[PDB]
Amino acid sequence: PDIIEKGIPITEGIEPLKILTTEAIKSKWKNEGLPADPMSLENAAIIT
Amino acid sequence: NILAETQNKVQGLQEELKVKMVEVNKQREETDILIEKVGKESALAEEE
Amino acid sequence: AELNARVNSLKRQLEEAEARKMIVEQDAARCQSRLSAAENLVNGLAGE
Amino acid sequence: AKQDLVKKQNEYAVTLDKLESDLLQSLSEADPATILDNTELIQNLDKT
Repeated sequence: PDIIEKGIPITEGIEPLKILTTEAIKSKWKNEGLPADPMSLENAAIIT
Repeated sequence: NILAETQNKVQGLQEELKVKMVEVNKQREETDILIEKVGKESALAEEE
Repeated sequence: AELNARVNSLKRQLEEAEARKMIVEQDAARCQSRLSAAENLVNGLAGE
Repeated sequence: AKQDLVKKQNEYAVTLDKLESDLLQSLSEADPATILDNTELIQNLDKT
């Protein structure tokens, strides 16, 4: 919300999942015992 | 910047090619009509 | 004999005029095929 | 279907990226007299 007010030119609808890591690399992690819950993908995007 | 240059060369080689093709068609169409007129005249002279 | 010679000369001129037409027609058909191939390349490079 | 689509979305992106580079080298290398009736350039524009 505070970024929309400041008018910093954010891409409309971005969330940390999509903006940090791609869709190909999420599908790689599905194969290495990362469950599809937001919290584990989020955590996994962070360690990277 | 490469496309724009090649496209401009092509378009010109397109336009000059089309202009020649149109001129040749018109010249063809004229020489047909004259050949047909001479063909009628020749048939009349053949009958005489 | 004069009329027969005139008829033969006219018939030759027509066969020549017909042959020249067929060459102008085939040259026109090639020049139209180039014009279309150029229009394909305009649509090609313009689209890109 | 989603996982087959994601591999195809990734696959097609690489083939288009390859075709993109094969337009830049092909146009620049070929001469303006060859470009008009060149077979490889007509094929790439159809595929792209």
